[PDB]
Amino acid sequence: LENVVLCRESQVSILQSLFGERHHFSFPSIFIYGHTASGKTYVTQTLLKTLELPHVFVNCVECFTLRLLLEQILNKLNHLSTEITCETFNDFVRLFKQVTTAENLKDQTVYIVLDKAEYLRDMEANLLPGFLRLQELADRNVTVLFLSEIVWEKFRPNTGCFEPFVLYFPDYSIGNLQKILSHDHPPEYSADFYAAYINILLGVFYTVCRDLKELRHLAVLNFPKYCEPVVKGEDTRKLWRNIEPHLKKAMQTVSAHTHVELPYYSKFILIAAYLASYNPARTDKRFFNHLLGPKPFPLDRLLAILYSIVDSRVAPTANIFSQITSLVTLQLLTLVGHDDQLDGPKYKCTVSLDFIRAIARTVNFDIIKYLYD
Amino acid sequence: GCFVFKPNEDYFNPEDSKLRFETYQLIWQQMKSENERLQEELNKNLFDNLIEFLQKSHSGFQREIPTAALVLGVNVTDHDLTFGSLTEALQNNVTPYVVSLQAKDCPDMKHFLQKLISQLMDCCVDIKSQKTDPKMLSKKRTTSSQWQSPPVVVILKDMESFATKVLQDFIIISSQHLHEFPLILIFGIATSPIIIHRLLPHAVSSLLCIELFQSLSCKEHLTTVLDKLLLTTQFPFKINEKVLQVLTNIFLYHDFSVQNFIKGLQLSLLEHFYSQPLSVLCCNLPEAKRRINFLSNNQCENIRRLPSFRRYVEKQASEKQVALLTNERYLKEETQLLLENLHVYHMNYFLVLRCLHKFTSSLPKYPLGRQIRELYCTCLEKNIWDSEEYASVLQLLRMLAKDELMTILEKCFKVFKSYCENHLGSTAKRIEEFLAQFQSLDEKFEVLRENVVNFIDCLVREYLLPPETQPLHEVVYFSAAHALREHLNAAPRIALHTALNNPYYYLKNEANIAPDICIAYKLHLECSRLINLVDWSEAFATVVTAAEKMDTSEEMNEIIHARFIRAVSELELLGFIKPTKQKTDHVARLTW
Amino acid sequence: TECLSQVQRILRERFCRQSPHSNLFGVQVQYKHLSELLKRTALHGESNSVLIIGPRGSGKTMLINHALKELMEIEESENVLQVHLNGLLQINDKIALKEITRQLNLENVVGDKVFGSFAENLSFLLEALKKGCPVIFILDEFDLFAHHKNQTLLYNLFDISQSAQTPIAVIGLTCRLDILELLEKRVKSRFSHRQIHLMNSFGFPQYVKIFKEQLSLPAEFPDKVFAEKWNENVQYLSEDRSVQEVLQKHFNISKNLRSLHMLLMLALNRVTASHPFMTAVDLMEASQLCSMDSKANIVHGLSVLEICLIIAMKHLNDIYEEEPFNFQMVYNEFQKFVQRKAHSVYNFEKPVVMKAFEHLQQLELIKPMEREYQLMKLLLDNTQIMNALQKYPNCPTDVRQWATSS
Amino acid sequence: QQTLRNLLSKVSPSFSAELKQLNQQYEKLFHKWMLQLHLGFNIVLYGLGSKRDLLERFRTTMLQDSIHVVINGFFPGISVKSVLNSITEEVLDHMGTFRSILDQLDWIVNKFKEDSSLELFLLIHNLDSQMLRGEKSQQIIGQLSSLHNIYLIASIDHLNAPLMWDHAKQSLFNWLWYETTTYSPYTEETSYENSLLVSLPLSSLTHVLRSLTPNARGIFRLLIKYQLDNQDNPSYIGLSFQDFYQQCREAFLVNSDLTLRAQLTEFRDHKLIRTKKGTDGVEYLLIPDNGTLTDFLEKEEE
Ligand SMILES: Nc1ncnc2c1ncn2[C@@H]1O[C@H](COP(=O)(O)OP(=O)(O)OP(=O)(O)O)[C@@H](O)[C@H]1O
Ligand SMILES: Nc1ncnc2c1ncn2[C@@H]1O[C@H](COP(=O)(O)OP(=O)(O)OP(=O)(O)O)[C@@H](O)[C@H]1O
Repeated sequence: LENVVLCRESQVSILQSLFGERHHFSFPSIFIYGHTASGKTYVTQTLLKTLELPHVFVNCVECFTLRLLLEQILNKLNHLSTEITCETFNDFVRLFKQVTTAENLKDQTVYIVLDKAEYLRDMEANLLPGFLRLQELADRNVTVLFLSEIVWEKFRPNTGCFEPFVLYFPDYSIGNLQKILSHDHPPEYSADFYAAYINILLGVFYTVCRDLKELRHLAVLNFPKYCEPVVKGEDTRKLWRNIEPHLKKAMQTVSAHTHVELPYYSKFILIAAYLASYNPARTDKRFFNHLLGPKPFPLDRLLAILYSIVDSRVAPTANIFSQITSLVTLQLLTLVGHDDQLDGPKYKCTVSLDFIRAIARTVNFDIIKYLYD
Repeated sequence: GCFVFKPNEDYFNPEDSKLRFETYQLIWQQMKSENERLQEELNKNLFDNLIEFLQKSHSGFQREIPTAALVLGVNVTDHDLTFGSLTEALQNNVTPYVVSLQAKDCPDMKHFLQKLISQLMDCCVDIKSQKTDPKMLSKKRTTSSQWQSPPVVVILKDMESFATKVLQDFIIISSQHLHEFPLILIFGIATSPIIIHRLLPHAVSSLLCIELFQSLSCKEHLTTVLDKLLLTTQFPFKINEKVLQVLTNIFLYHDFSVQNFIKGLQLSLLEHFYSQPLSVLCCNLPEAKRRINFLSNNQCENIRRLPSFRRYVEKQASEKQVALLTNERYLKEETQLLLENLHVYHMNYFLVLRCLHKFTSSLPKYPLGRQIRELYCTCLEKNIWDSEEYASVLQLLRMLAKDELMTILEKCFKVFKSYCENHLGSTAKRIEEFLAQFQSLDEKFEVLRENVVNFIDCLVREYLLPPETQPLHEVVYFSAAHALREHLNAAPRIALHTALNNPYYYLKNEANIAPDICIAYKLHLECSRLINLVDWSEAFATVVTAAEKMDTSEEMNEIIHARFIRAVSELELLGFIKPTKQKTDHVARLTW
Repeated sequence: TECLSQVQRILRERFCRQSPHSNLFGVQVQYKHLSELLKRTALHGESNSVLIIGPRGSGKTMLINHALKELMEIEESENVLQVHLNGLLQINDKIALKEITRQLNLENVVGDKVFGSFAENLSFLLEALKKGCPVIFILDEFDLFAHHKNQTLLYNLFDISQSAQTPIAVIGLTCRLDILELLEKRVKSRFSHRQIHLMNSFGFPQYVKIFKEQLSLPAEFPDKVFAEKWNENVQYLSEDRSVQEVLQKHFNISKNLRSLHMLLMLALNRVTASHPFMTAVDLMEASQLCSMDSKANIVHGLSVLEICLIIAMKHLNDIYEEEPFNFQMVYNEFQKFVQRKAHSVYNFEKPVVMKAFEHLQQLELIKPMEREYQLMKLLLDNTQIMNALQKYPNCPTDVRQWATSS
Repeated sequence: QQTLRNLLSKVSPSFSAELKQLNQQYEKLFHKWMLQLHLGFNIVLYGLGSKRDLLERFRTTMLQDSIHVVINGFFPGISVKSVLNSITEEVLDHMGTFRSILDQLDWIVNKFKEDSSLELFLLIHNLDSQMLRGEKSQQIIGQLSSLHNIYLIASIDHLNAPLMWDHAKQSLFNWLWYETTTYSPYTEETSYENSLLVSLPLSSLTHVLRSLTPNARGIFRLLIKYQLDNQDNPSYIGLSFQDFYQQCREAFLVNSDLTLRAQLTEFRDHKLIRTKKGTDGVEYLLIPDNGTLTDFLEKEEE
């Protein structure tokens, strides 16, 4: 809540100017894209908190149906009663005229802030061009302030709409990522020294993730670990060269063991399903690139290679078929004919080769020259 | 076509049904109750670590959301029982706000939230004494303002069969505002924690706090329930080694579950109580002495005339044969001590079988039996000292004579020192007999000669094959393997192969008489590559032309074609030939 | 002062609310075609149903409300009971009937029986209105209206417009071109044809005049000296050839006359703090804040692991062309590039390389068409990536050598 | 079909005595089914010949007292909606809820836990067929039959018939598997399916039309119009899922991707939409003629 800017001042100021004072009209709709790191709700919430433009805030992650997205907008707006119910959209534009006729916001440009609008994209085809024209659909000094993860070019309805004014909130630059990744609040060191730690950590680490949230998390972990040998041992260079031996392994390490005990015929089932998925260009006849993935194959071929793999005392009982259905619910095999029938469709293999190697080796079987070579 | 008719108990069917059925209901209900307790005791080391972890991750709330991903086994058949026990333990020592989601009652998000708030509403309204999302938060804000604001936890039972869309949206909703409503979800991963990376993309997987728990790997679960349920002296109904071999095979090969095993033992006990008229006296020994003394005389002729007793007749003298043959009043006297000898053989059998289990589990590489299950198997399939496997133990046990063997003689002795007076009367007072051998363990030759007299006395005295050694053993033993196996686990793909290839039921048909349908399939697979229709109609017509002349042609072509089309709709219907669309016609060889 | 807040209040409304400014240019013959038709449908009982088509952002709603205001000014309020509909709100028939009930003041009589035949429904609405009488139907955004389940509030309006002969104009406002070909054949053969408008723009040297007549402070007087000062400044900016340079650049992307409102809207937002009379360079940066490249701002900000991955995907088009790839071929090309390189800074191990993919899927540069090694699709251009890799500020030399190799 | 079936049963099935005897072997095994079914098991019984008349003789000898919902599965009218509807009215003696399948499922579960000894048991002929099965469909039979007060008997005919039972779904109803053979030809299936020697007519489309939502009815209008409007183009190889998703979304008929995919797989059940994989790997959709597609939505709107 504290720092409104942390040097992103020009985008803040053009957005701050664009709102204007209360008694005159503003834009109908503003669309702000950017990366997920870039403060697109930190900047707009600490901008809107200062002037208290009387606003409603929503996430559309929360509202999975259309009725809740209208209900919370109307219910949060009338406080600035009972649940003022809207089943349909024309109910929202009807009840909107009564709600925004109060002295708090009769003249004031009400902002209906919509967050993470890419989840609104697949709500309906109605609601997005129905919300972009709200300044003259209901005519009550509104400005629907969008923000999103996604580019505007995909977001358009392909009929067209009121094209909103589009801002690009910039990504944080390198010296700006030195400054705004916690140059304020270092508790016990000098801010020179915490910036010296993170100025070393960041320049090494500015190639995997420029996300500010996780880098605040990683820095508030590996800074107190860096901190402890200074205040215990005692010179930034020496513990710079101590902190990078720990930083490489903490980079690499941010999945217990792959091996799962299975009943013995299910082991031989998915051994057979692997062996019929990964080299299967009618090479059944021989024994008895790889990179593209698993090729699908029918059930009767799997059953034939099952008979060749196992010792021959198998019978097709109800349990060996019921197990071969029950391997699919645990997502070790997949059906790729989605509805081709109950009769045996193509079942393609979906487990990685190391896991299959371990499953084959825990029952007496070395298979890699047998698998694709 | 589902026409309903409206209408507008002790029936079982000699073995007289009323005390038969109450004997059934007593034995099976007793076994099920002790089954559920010996489930809930083993899991206490697992989930009473869990109460510690959930207590620690709740109490430090003054950016994160805690998940404890259990790794339960591949058996989905008994995953309800561990979650019933875990719901009980978490409900008692932590909050009375515990809900569980099934992953079949919520395909998408509206059902998820509607079923979760209804389960939470009944769960809060009982122990205090709706499609909306933030009203759930208002429920937690109303319902628990106090008592350290207890954390409401959801139990996703299957992590796997959830779609990723609805689960991702719920985790971002719940992690968005857990200021009020602290939520600690515990999804039960069926495979291994690897797949929580697979089903959750990295943003939502970064949102949460993962701490994984093991679960009881399943072979040392069924060693406890096999060991406690049938290996004891206590339960009146034992089981044959072949029927047990059938039951424990379809555990360890196909199913890997324990609820199927207890269904298998349930079916064995039911079929035993149906089968034979001497099954009524499957009881403890005074309850046996209750109505051995009064009973119908034809069932006592059956207690004379079942084959193991007539072996006992074959080994005995004439002067008591002439009275014990027919008369009831002495036949009670000899059969009562025969049932006492049955209980005697069971009681001196199982204790030193457990002794031999400890003394053989101590060994390197363990050649006889891996575990306590299979020792029952090896001492009953072949005769044990006849077989090479106990020959291999006896060949092993000589030069193993060191302080490892003396130390584990001490340790095995200690665990059946607890079973010294838990046996509490042996049937030879074998506890203080073998303990009288086993009391010089504190004070290298003595381990060898003490070993010699101990295994020879033990194994040659009681450890032998139960049918021939003991008459009247039909009463406690139920044995029918391939009568039960087809009831429990059948094969229709082998039945159709047998009754379509060889439909010989009892006049000449084994290698042209009494099908229509086997004529159709057998003639289809006399031309064994693939087929077209008209020539197949002419070929079927040819072989039943042979049938007609081995007892006009145009009428015969009509009736042959009509019965052909009745046959070929079945041969499509039963999962063979699947119709070859848009061509002139053909049938496709779909099963070889 | 009085001037800055008054100019921004009076110019901002006609500027960005698309408020009714009285100057209308390019549309004089279409308007004049509309007025006598509206006067003879409104003044007399007969009902004719004109239809309007044009592009988005030009023409329609301004014309129909301007002609409506001028016709309302004539009396004998004439009792024309206008009923505004929109295509976006009233999606279905049941909402449409109660919406006509709402506009036409019907709930004095209760009418609380859903009737089966909806021609009796519409005839009842017009019937209780008629005994109580002209209506003018402005059916806006007709292209969403042409997706009814049964096309009732298309068709029954046309049948009543020929058959009931209560005074009616079904004035459709559309956006897509084929209003006839999309319309279903019983209605389109029934009564769709009354005389169809077509709407388009005009020439650039008059479009600079519509810039000046748009921007100039109106005949409304905030303070007449400040209007003379500022509209003279508008003309001085207008006669300068750099504003004419940026305005011709704006014509050849946008003939819209809505894009001009936004382009100038950012300019006037900049103006009131200092220099109230502004530069051509201020209109230049006002154009410049309106972006040209929506995807360079997405690709320019990405860290360089996503850069060498995205140019690996571009390289996956330049060998083994046109398949929707999976992860493994991307990993293979990235590894063959890093094994071409000597240094081991950028040989980042496999589980990190998935994190770049599941971040890059959220930008929808890559597309899903089995779970994490399948059939992923690239929707992009080479040349925007080739421009983006030189404008990357901390772009390393090895990914530059990757770009030059390609 | 009919003049082919006049000739059926003219003279001489070539054995009779062992067929009466092989069916007369199984009449001794019925009181076992009654006892085994009272304890909580469920009998599936498979076979090679017709055993549905055996189940009818079974219900005549031992089900004159109890409720039985004989669900045929061989004729194409029955899917599990009709099961739940008929069990709700004609067994519970009052109609139930109407909002969803899961609502009436949970509701029809709910009546049995409170009302002791109501003792209803259905029996199903031909539980595996083209219409009865399905993971939406078979689980409702499962979850319904898991209780103590419902005892289903089935018959599975297929060769791959226990492929639709994973372990969890198998433990809803405790199966034990009888073996039966009768050799009687399955006259009801072969009667009421089809005969090839003579596409789908108007009746089953009327039944699917009258058992579904009006929005699903609005959906197939769009699909049948895009099919009929391009019927004589041999390059039209069907709409994709995304084109159909946007053209169904613009007409407000459905909201999400998953709802349309579920509607597509339940309409892929009735064999009136066929998926085709092109060279993209994207599977386009085309259904099985043109003149029989004009008649419905000619008459569905005047
Ligand atoms: N300039 C800044 N100064 C301080 N903290 C910042 C700044 N920018 C971003 N943050 C961090 O980002 C958080 C706000 O996240 P942000 O505003 O990036 O969400 P968002 O952009 O709406 O997310 P998304 O784009 O994923 O919807 C703040 O809690 C803060 O931790
Ligand atoms: N000939 C013109 N005269 C005056 N203003 C015009 C003219 N052409 C376009 N405009 C302006 O362009 C915008 C057109 O808005 P209007 O809603 O009338 O048409 P539209 O936007 O194409 O309609 P829709 O909302 O269906 O797209 C308004 O700002 C209007 O002031």
